Amino acid sequence: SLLAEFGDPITRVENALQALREGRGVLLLDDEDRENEGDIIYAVESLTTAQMALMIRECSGIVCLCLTEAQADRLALPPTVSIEAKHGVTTGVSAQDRVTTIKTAANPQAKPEDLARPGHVFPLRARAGGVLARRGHTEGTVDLMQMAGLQPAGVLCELTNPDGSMAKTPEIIEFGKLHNMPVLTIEDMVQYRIQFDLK
Amino acid sequence: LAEFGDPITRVENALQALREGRGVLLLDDEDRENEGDIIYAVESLTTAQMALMIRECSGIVCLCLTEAQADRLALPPTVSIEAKHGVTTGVSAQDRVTTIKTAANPQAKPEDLARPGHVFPLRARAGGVLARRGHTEGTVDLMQMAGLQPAGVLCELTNPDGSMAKTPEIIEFGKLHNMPVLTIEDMVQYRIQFDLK
Repeated sequence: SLLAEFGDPITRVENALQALREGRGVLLLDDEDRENEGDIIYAVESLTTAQMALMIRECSGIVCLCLTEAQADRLALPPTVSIEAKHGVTTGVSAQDRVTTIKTAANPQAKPEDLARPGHVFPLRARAGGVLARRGHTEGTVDLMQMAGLQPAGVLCELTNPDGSMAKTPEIIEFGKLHNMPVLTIEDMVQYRIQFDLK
Repeated sequence: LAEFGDPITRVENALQALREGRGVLLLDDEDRENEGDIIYAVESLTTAQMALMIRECSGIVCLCLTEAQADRLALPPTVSIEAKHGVTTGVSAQDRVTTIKTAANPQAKPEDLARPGHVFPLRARAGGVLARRGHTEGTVDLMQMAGLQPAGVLCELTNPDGSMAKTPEIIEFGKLHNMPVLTIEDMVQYRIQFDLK
């Protein structure tokens, strides 16, 4: 309903995947309900300091790194977890330092000793099966990267209005227009995967 | 930094701002490379103050507690907490304030909080900055020195480009927002001048 003007569910997914392939962000909701809160999602593959600075300044600041089970295992993460790059940072909290931690953690060549614990980035493991197993934003983030053909890691953070209230669907739509970020839902992603990923 | 006064004045002005319900900015010492934090008293914390921290700071807002209060909450001797009641998704400015008030309540019980959550509590060492020169200790000490509920919130100030605000930029922010700036060293010197028998 509230998103129909922006394409049917599969079209909304396709537009989001293309934005990610072009290095741009997307906005993710559970479904079309007017009371949902939403997250900015960026691909790790193309993540820049400027994107992270925007995410921190527009969102809750509790930036989460969504990883596959295999990648989290590579880092020896437990099966709140927080991480910092051991090298290449100063105090860890700046936009640039968080990007360094994120790239270090998501690198398929990473070793546990590349990271210190605790830190300022919060990694989360996506369940096997993605949104077809668990309709979480962690699964949504990793699935979008895989569906787009990108490094299977993304960052997410909750969009927060300047007055401190959380952006709901109507305010998410307006942010997506202001920043040219496609809006899609987990429900849309399920519909896409049921159509294209099943025998 | 001396635009904020001599070191004793810097402490007195910070204490008075907190008594008035306003925030302050804290650095380790006068060195130009230090990065600074906004501090607010829990006793007077508002949604608008929390909203400012989320807009201006890292967003990883920490709640600094006494050892006694952390023991009352059964916190471990990253920890995150959420109010069990009175919140929705926990992340809005209002919900974080609810969690903070619930956690800092002198009559709190462990089950008043869920874990994990969106507020990050830290235990101040007994003795405050005279035992450990951390910003957690600085926060709790300021509240005690000001005669307030001994709990405060802390978050690292950013610059508009996403870098962290260092001393020169902290000084300019304090002027713009009428927030006193002080250092841990200022606090140590003050407490040794005035807090010892």
